[PDB]
Amino acid sequence: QLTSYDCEVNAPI
Amino acid sequence: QLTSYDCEVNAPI
Amino acid sequence: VASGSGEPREEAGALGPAWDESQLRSYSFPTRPIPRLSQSDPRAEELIENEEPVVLTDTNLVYPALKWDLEYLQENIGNGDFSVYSASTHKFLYYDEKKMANFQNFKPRSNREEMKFHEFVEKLQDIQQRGGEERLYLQQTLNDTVGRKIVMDFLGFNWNWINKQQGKRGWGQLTSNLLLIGMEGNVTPAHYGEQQNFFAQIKGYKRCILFPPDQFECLYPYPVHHPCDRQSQVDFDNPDYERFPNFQNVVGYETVVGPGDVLYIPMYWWHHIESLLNGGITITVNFWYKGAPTPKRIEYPLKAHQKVAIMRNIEKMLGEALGNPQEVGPLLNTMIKGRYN
Amino acid sequence: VASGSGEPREEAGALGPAWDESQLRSYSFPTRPIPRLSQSDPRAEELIENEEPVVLTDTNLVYPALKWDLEYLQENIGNGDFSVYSASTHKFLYYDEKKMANFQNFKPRSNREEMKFHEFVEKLQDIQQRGGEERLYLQQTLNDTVGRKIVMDFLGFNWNWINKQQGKRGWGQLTSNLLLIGMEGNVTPAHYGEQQNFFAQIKGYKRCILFPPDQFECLYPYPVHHPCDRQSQVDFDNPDYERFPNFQNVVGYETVVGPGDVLYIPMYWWHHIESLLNGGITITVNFWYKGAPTPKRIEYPLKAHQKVAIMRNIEKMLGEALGNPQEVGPLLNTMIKGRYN
Ligand SMILES: O=C(O)CCC(=O)C(=O)O
Ligand SMILES: O=C(O)CCC(=O)C(=O)O
Ligand SMILES: [Zn+2]
Ligand SMILES: [Zn+2]
Repeated sequence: QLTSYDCEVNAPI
Repeated sequence: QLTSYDCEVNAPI
Repeated sequence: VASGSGEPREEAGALGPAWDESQLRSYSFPTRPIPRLSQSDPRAEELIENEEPVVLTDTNLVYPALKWDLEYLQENIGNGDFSVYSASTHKFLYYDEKKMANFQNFKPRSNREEMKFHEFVEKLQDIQQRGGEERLYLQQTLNDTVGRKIVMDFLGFNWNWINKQQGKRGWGQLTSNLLLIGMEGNVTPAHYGEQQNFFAQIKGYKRCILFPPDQFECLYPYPVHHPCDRQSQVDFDNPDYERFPNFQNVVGYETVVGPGDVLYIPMYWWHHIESLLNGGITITVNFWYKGAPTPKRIEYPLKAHQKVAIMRNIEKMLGEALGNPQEVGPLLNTMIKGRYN
Repeated sequence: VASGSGEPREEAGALGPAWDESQLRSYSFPTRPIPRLSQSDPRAEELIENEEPVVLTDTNLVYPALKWDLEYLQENIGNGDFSVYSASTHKFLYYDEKKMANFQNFKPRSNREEMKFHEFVEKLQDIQQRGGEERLYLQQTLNDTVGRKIVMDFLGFNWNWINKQQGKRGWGQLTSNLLLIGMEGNVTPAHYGEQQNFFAQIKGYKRCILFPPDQFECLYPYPVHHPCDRQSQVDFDNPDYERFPNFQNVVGYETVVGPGDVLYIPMYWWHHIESLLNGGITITVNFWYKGAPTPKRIEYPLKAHQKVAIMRNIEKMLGEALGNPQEVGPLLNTMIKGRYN
């Protein structure tokens, strides 16, 4: 699962 | 478990 | 061929050109235009599917908000707090405050300040009058504290269209809607996101410059643990070619969006956004969706964005293993010096 | 202070010095002597515990094999096959044949050839007589096909001592015993292993040069997926300081072991082993044990060998993710260029 990703953007989570 | 290790040496397994 | 945003569009009713080239900042790289199409155009559907940018001109996505403006909003947006960034420069580089502890040597050029909408409008008026030069940029997520009229407008958005998009692309769920209101000249430095984004322009014009995920090598994002993770380290206004040689090979896709246009910014795609010079304030609302689930088994060759996902994970893993993010670089260098370089 | 192997020991019965400095090859780096102690010495127990090299002079570990020699062995070792490496150089760089497929551009300077012990002795005799220059190095694991006399000797080894060591250090189990018989001048290039090793000298003398795991940056091991994984890329006889600058900072621990001595080579420690020039054939038998189990939770700071374990794992993981080992380097470089270097 090295291709797994998060969902961060230019805004507070 | 990134500090985990194998047991390879200068000889066939 | 590298015409950039292309010939300035003509506003209906012979009201002159929407904008003129002199309102765009000058950069050292070339750019090709992003396609401007109709939501009914098969090509537009094809671009979104292949995760490529496209500007949709008639989605009516935020039709009800097209009437929004400072006065209207200050009267119906509510009494909740709004995050307002202040800077003495046109560049509003984004930073993660939660990571500021691991990098005490980082000094933000912009400061965040919570306040009421009316306070933002006041401070905004206070600036224009005294002829000051400090810039402001409001960036607040639309929450439950908005007035009933704003909620009404929100309900009027074209959910039938966007919900079908979400479904067709297999995307996750809508995580949020960011409200952006900035001053003319304001610039958001190049960066990329881990979510799919429909960028809905409402007031004013914005020049958007995107770079495919495969340009990772030319854009030099900051280290993952640094506060500016996902942001480019290159100062577009004064490119340091000694530290960032490959920025000389960068090629972008650009466009100018105005009221009614919706720009699809695919996940992982870098994007630089600037409010046209002397174009007045700008208003935008985005729609951030979680990407589709990572495949069961990967197929080769691997896509550019997948390699980016891997590098990010390696950095995160190393930071946790070493128990300290500042040790990530020395270990990485030790790994490659004289071995892979 | 950097006396290397130190003053050549005197053989009992005034039989002259065991060896003389002229029998040692010349290298560009300094070295300090490894401690030579008694198995009953508290300091020796302390060194093994702290995973530091020590030469034990009176363990009687392979007492029964001290009488071994080509004639005796050729008469009791059996009819099984023995791996015999042949090279036109004194350096016998080890390589993993299973990884040779991922690196078709690798051309081994030594070739392996199976044969019967008597065949090895014959070919060995055939060389000395004709005055040839090709070198041979037998390296075979002690299996169940050895004669009854050899098995008898094996049983006579000091298992009471080594078994207590295994227990005291919490090591895993004995994985194997390598029989090494080489010609004078033979050299095994610097490398490290993932197992604990008691190196028992039987015939002739060997100069052993070790480097602590924290010298990883000065020794430039080959990429993990390369056939020479764990081996140093630096040619000790002609150091390329342009590619391997830090090899100028390397500092080793050396010693000369002879019949009866046992050298503890801690796991992860680099070691270069050479049979003394004009010292005749050499015979050695090692005892490879699995290291103790990796701790439940790691304590900081992290030990040098743990960081090496991490780098190796990152390389292995990347090779599997990218689905191709040759892509490991480009991805690693992309990760650090302009970001961590
Ligand atoms: O419009 C801007 O200035 C920033 C927008 C942005 O980065 C986004 O919606 O992802
Ligand atoms: O003695 C040699 O030449 C090689 C030995 C070795 O590398 C080992 O026992 O680990
Ligand atoms: Zn963004
Ligand atoms: Zn070894």
